[PDB]
Amino acid sequence: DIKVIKRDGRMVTFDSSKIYEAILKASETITPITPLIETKLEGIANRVVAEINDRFSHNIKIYEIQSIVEHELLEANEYAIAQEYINYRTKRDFERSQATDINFTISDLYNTQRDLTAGIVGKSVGLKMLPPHVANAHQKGDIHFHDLDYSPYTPMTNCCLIDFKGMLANGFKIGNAEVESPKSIQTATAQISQIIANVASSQYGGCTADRIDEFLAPYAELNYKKHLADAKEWVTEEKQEDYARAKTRKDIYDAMQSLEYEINTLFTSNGQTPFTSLGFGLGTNWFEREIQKAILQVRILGLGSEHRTAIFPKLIFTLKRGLNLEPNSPNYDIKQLALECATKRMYPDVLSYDKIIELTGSFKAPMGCRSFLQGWKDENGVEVNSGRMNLGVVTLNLPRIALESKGDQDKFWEIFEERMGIAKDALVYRVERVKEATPANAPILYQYGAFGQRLRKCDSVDQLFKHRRATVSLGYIGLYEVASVFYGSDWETNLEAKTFTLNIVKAMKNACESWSDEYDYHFSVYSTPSESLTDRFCRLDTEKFGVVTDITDKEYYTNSFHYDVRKNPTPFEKLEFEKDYPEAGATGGFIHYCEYPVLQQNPKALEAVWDFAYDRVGYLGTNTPIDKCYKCDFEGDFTPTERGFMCPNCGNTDPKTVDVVKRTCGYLGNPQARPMVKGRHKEISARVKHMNGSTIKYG
Amino acid sequence: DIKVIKRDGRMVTFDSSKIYEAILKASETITPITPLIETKLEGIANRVVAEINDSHNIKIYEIQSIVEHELLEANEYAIAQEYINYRTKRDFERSQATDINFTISDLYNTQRDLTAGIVGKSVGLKMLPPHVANAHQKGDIHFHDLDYSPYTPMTNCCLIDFKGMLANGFKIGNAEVESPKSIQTATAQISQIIANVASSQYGGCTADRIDEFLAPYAELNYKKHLADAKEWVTEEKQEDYARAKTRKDIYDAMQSLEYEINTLFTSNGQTPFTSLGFGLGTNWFEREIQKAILQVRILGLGSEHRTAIFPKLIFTLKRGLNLEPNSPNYDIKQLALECATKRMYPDVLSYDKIIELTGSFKAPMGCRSFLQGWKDENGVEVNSGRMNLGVVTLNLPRIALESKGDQDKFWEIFEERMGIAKDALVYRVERVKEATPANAPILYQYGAFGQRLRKCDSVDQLFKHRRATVSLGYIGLYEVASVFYGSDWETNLEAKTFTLNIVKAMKNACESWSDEYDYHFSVYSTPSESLTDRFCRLDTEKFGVVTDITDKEYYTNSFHYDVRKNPTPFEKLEFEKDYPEAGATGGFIHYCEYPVLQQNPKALEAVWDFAYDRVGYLGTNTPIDKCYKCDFEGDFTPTERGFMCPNCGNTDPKTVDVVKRTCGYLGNPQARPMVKGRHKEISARVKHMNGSTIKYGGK
Ligand SMILES: Nc1ncnc2c1ncn2[C@@H]1O[C@H](COP(=O)(O)OP(=O)(O)OP(=O)(O)O)[C@@H](O)[C@H]1O
Ligand SMILES: Nc1ncnc2c1ncn2[C@@H]1O[C@H](COP(=O)(O)OP(=O)(O)OP(=O)(O)O)[C@@H](O)[C@H]1O
Ligand SMILES: Nc1ncnc2c1ncn2[C@@H]1O[C@H](COP(=O)(O)OP(=O)(O)OP(=O)(O)O)[C@@H](O)[C@H]1O
Ligand SMILES: Nc1ncnc2c1ncn2[C@@H]1O[C@H](COP(=O)(O)OP(=O)(O)OP(=O)(O)O)[C@@H](O)[C@H]1O
Ligand SMILES: Cc1cn([C@H]2C[C@H](O)[C@@H](COP(=O)(O)OP(=O)(O)OP(=O)(O)O)O2)c(=O)[nH]c1=O
Ligand SMILES: Cc1cn([C@H]2C[C@H](O)[C@@H](COP(=O)(O)OP(=O)(O)OP(=O)(O)O)O2)c(=O)[nH]c1=O
Ligand SMILES: [Mg+2]
Ligand SMILES: [Mg+2]
Ligand SMILES: [Mg+2]
Ligand SMILES: [Mg+2]
Ligand SMILES: [Zn+2]
Repeated sequence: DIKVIKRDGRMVTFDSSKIYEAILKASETITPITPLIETKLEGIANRVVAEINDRFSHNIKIYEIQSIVEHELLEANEYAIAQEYINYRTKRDFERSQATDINFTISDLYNTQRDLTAGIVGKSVGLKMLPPHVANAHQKGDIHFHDLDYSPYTPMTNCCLIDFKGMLANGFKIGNAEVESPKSIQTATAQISQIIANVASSQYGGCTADRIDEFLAPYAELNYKKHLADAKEWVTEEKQEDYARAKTRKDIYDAMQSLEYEINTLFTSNGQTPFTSLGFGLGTNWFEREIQKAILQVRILGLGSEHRTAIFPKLIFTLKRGLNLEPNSPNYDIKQLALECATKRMYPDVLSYDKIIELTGSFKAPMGCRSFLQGWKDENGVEVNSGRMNLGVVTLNLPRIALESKGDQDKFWEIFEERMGIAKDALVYRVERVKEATPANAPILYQYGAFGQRLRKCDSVDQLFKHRRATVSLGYIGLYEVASVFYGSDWETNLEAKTFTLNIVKAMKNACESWSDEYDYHFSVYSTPSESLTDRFCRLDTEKFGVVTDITDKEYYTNSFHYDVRKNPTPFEKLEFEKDYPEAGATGGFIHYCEYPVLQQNPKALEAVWDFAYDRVGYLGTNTPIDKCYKCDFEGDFTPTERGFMCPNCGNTDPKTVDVVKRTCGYLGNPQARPMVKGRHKEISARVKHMNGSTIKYG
Repeated sequence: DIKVIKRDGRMVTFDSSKIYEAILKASETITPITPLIETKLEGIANRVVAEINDSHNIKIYEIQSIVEHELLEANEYAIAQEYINYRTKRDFERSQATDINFTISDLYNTQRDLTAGIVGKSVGLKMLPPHVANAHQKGDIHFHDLDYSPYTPMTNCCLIDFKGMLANGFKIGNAEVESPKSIQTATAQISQIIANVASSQYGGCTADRIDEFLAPYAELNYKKHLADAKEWVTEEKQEDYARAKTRKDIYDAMQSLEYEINTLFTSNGQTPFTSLGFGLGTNWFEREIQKAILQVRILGLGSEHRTAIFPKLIFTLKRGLNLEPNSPNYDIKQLALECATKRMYPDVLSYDKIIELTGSFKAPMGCRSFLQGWKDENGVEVNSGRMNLGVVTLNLPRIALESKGDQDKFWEIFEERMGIAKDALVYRVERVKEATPANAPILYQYGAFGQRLRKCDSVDQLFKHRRATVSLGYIGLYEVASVFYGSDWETNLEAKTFTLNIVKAMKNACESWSDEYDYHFSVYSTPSESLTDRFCRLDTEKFGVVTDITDKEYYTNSFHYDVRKNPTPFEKLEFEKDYPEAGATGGFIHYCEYPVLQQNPKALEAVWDFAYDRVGYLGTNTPIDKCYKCDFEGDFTPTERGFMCPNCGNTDPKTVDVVKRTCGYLGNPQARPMVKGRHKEISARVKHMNGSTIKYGGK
């Protein structure tokens, strides 16, 4: 009946076990278990709760709780405990409040240090600006806020899928100069790259060009018409048209080449390359087919004189039955080319047109690392898919919720509901803070139709995202460790644990549905990728809960809901087992990786896996061993070590001569020039092949 | 011969006047000036110096203690305690510079650029040697761009060896790319190269003789077109066709470059300063490239044909090539003249005058920073591939005010400040030498500075033997001349001898320093980035209003003629030709304002020809403003903080186009309004040839 107000302000519940555990840790800090002490501590714990429910009756602040516990335990003739209690209190408070911009950092790039310092000062200011309880929980790692380096210090926006059709149809303004529709395809891709540059400068997330072929076809047609007019002017009467064709094809290639190099040599205010993506696969006429062929060709040819594989843009390849799925369909050549590209380089992904439409709500290329949106017919009734955004994400700790329960389901749900309360508060604060961005502040995104509509300076920014137009995502991770700590390491054979995971995901989805219906903004459960947050998550978890079996001894946390990477099942059963996790209602973001051996000579196996996977689950990623050592000339996979990689034959590790690329985030990266955290390193080292076969290509 | 160590590190000579002045000033704040009181203070100061002379190397804290004790013995409390409190107030303000600075329309990327700048400035001020730090903060000198340096070992500007990169290939981001095969790829490579260079140096960037090194790639493109037309067109017009096609291609390539400069936004968020130099076209391809660049500049940017504020265009005039009407390049100069009267750019550079002034001809880097003739160990002259290392500006007008109309003490204090500046230069170059090539591999170990280095080797080997340069700046020759020899000193000859003596002493000091430290130090005329604002504000606060010195709330830039009176351009040039030839060689430019020169560029041609033999660098300031609401061309009336059309009055940047030359690069005030230290000087700029400044009214 009584309720407790907290240092933060959350009307948390009241219990008697937590105080006991607190005194036990306090006593163990210096004194050993000492069964006498261990047993006597129950006595003064019960004395403390007796004091609180006899003296106070309704609303207790933390202040009096602290005073009562110290006053009562002092008389236990146990000064070696009270002093340590106050010691821990003061040391924490000092360490928590010693998080100001006075932080000292007294072989890397130059702009990266400046942006690192800017991010540090932004983090300090933001943590000083956040609401109390959410900030406290983030500091203890109960929930992981996202991108403190940019938000909420500034009204940033996470990731938006640009509407290039509106740009290239109506024109826009960049820097000092406005632009009119392009008159060719080379200029078209050039200004597409420029828009990518400016948008990525004015945000902190992804940049996805959806259905590039469909909106790039008319400009290729314009180029072909111009070339045909020139041919009529000069070329002979017998073979004009062919000329155009051939020349047009070359132009297409040229244009795409520019793109493949323009956004590869592009660094924002952050020294890190912005995360981008391209999508294609809905081509009917000749021009779209040629543009897809050109994109795949420039990808497979590689970059540089050393034929090094490319990292960006992210490439997807939508697959639609009756268009590019079967040998009879008039696109099998495009699928063959894309499949060869897949077996040679770790790209592209696939989009199951029919099943993604059925499950997600419509057909929308993965905006950013993995966040899919939701269908949204507009005011006029026409569905709009280009111009949406994502106001933010934030990870909510599942495994700590599980492991704090200590083998009880009933406690799990109440801690879950409380966390969700904190997550709701954080979500509301983030969207409200974003809602305070003047359009004139960043005209590239608002004032000139980046999000699909053009708004005057005097207008506000709510009109762009209201009525479930924008999305805010809430995130989860660890499903496997939750199920393992609750039902044992090997739980996939049984069904009760799987129903447990399905039920908890369903509860999350229902909570997001209620929130979305209440606040009018769309809220979706979203499988947050582990770029480097998994290392901080694991480190805080092992600092708080020690070392436990199979949950933390791996120094990393299994991303989202994927199978345990230590296990090696066939891909078929992997998709069969995972097909229901996002189907149940977790469609916010998903990515299924099936591990291969080197199939450059046998990409037919990859083809079979992709086909079978059409009806099971939409997204699909491929991990083929494609690294290479330039000095000794070797291709295949590299044996991981302790804090890097090395080629099994020699051992050269200098990135100047060895190209290794691993699917570290949802987007792959180079673990040689940008040494990531220890956790991702260990997790990559643990990944186990998922299809038996040869790996080494040429020693 | 008594030595006193100053507060920080200076061993300045001792005097008794400053002691009186200090006591008099300490009396002024409360006690009003009266002959009795000032005579009392003089007696006290005489007592103080008597006590001082009552072993010869005294500290400063001792002097402060002495003055406190004697002022107390003078049986007056107000002045002494006020002096002490002024000392505490200043010291608290001297220490108030800490990251804690709270900065709690301003586009997203900026705010963090500004915060990083303030943090770097605070760290650098706390880092650099003490005495020059005090000199800088007190306004004695100005250290340039304290935000970027010496927090990071940056560099000012350079002539990137575009020839070396485009010949032997280079690595950018993740791709090691070899030489191009077409002019479009060549200019795309140039744009990417400069974009990635600008993220590794604070100051400007430039490329010289662009056509001269771009000719072979134009030839390659023409060869490819001819080969492809060998079988695809009739035998008679084949060659002709190629020509036409190649011409258009060249235009296209250059077009791309222009826009690819406008869309550059580094971590600073302000477009990097960038200059292009050409004019040595001999064969057909270089002529075509020059024509293309001039055409793409006159045609403007965007559908609104708004002028390009960037990049800088420098056109070199050579006798016997593009000067006489019979010369083989007069049409190129006609296009250049039309471009110069329709838009601000380009500027000029006489071959003979420049090669005589600074050894060997080379386009300036940055705003106006020039170089000196250099030869390497192999006796081969090279200009592209050498770099600057930043400037620090002196303050002549402060010295003039401190002289109190006395010539003899002026040179003593000037020598003192000169030594301070030497210490500053030495520290800056030493700090730069502490960098490592791996910091910015593009800028150092991939040809951007000429020689290609290795990781294991340092960078000093790229700077010794007077290859790099460390320029030292000056400002306000007119200010000191006006303070000394009256306001109207132009007709007088003695004052001219005096100011040229200042420049000569500066040159001699620079020459001695260069001979000693093995790095080419040079005199320099500082571009008014922000120096006018800060210098004028500090001088007005300290020395108060002075007629024709600070009442204009602006400081005359370098040696330039007075901006408040209008002589004929020919006589301006004949008066100004003495300054750079006398030794002011490190950087210069001669502004020459004209009315609307449309429908008659003959006056512009005449002044250019007249300025060939006299000076090296000259710029034109014809009014080019335009307003779109009422369709007006001409000039805009300055106002308290901006500009507007004299007919209607609209002033927003979205519909007006006002451009006025500041610090070399044009810049548009409506986009980014400069501080009110320059805006009061551009308003004070007076047309320098009679004629209408309007071109067309609207309604
Ligand atoms: N559920 C609970 N209700 C009330 N008091 C509790 C509960 N759990 C622990 N306590 C008591 O709260 C005391 C305060 O812990 P602490 O000093 O961290 O304060 P706090 O308000 O919890 O601050 P924080 O949120 O930063 O942890 C503990 O020493 C313990 O005795
Ligand atoms: N060595 C120790 N380790 C853990 N806790 C200790 C130790 N020594 C004393 N303590 C006390 O036990 C408390 C346990 O931490 P905490 O504040 O998180 O607990 P709680 O308040 O019950 O948790 P919550 O804040 O989530 O309600 C410390 O805040 C401190 O008061
Ligand atoms: N030329 C001089 N030589 C010696 N003492 C001087 C001279 N000029 C002024 N002083 C005395 O030095 C005293 C100390 O001045 P102040 O408190 O500014 O210290 P400082 O060493 O000059 O520091 P800073 O260099 O930062 O101004 C003055 O009050 C004045 O009496
Ligand atoms: N109102 C006032 N204005 C100026 N100086 C004052 C005032 N009141 C007291 N003073 C004293 O007079 C000093 C004059 O400035 P400062 O100390 O820089 O003189 P200085 O030592 O002669 O110059 P420098 O440090 O450049 O050699 C102040 O630092 C302070 O000690
Ligand atoms: C090269 C380039 C062009 N543009 C813009 C400028 C124009 O508004 C626009 C259309 O450019 P283009 O398609 O080049 O059109 P154009 O009018 O020059 O005609 P042509 O077909 O003869 O070339 O693209 C950019 O915005 N950025 C760039 O980098
Ligand atoms: C388009 C582009 C190319 N490049 C580089 C890649 C290559 O190393 C180099 C030459 O490009 P290209 O001359 O286009 O090379 P290519 O092999 O495609 O030949 P062709 O044009 O005859 O089909 O330019 C950049 O560095 N940046 C760019 O934006
Ligand atoms: Mg607590
Ligand atoms: Mg090519
Ligand atoms: Mg002083
Ligand atoms: Mg064009
Ligand atoms: Zn090897």
